[PDB]
Amino acid sequence: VGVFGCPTTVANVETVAVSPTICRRGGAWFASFGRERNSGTKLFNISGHVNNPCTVEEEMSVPLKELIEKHAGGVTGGWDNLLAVIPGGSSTPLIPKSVCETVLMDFDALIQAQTGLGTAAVIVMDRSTDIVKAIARLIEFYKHESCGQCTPCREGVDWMNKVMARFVRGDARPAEIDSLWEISKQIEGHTICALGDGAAWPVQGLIRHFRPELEERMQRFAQQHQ
Amino acid sequence: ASATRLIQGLRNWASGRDLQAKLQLRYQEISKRTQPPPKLPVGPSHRLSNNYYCA
Ligand SMILES: Cc1cc2nc3c(=O)[nH]c(=O)nc-3n(C[C@H](O)[C@H](O)[C@H](O)COP(=O)(O)O)c2cc1C
Ligand code: SF4
Repeated sequence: VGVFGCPTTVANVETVAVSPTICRRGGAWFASFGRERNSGTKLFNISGHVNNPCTVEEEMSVPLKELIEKHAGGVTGGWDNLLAVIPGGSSTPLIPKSVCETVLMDFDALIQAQTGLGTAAVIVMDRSTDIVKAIARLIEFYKHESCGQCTPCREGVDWMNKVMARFVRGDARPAEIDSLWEISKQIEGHTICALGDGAAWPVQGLIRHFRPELEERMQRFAQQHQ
Repeated sequence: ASATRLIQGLRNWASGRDLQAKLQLRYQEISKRTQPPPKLPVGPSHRLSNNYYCA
């Protein structure tokens, strides 16, 4: 039951456009690139804090450091200036600088990094970035773009945006980090589509990789306002 | 407590005990009628995490 109640396949622009190239060039040709069950080429959108933000077609299992340093010229201030990378657009959890050294930009090697590939959209965030402001703006995106149909997204994404807007200032106590984690686990997997999942995932990534930065944010708020 | 020492001594002799140490009439030593405002502590389930009701 798809469009108008007919049989329907909804498919991406990329996975539709490459299919005559697969039929002309061959199946084994498209399967030769990348790892096994990660076959082919892929469009990568390197944006954020790089020198040359650009769209580039690249082989599937390319390293992230090689991709950013070659096609984008590296992070603004060098690779040592890297702080975090959202690997595949906003739905995927971010990975810190300690993971971006050896990670591969296909599905499975990012799933091993407890994130996802997704849309293959490399958002690069250097040391000059307030990461909490960026992730709270990302949750602001997921509450301004959410259709309000079922309960956990409609309520909890606004509630995660309120808790993240307080985490930007630090107007909380650290027991509201883990609390917020539970709120993500009360959204991830209990909604209709994966925008509840795509909004629970960045909160989980931010907590899991920069819990002490949120904690020192909140403690310096608590000392400078008391 | 205002019993004079002759009546106080006669009363201690008649009872046989020391009565002024243990008076059954209350005086200034009891608590104040106006108490300061308290701060009552919260229970063990007043937590924001790991606090599911099913467990
Ligand atoms: C909230 C949400 C938004 C999505 N937006 C797009 C989109 O804009 N474009 C797209 O190709 N897939 C999008 N998807 C993924 C689709 O559900 C689906 O996987 C895809 O459109 C078709 O599958 P395919 O990968 O075989 O082409 C979105 C998924 C979710 C949960
Ligand atoms: S959870 Fe999904 S179906 Fe529900 S309002 Fe959010 S995006 Fe819509």
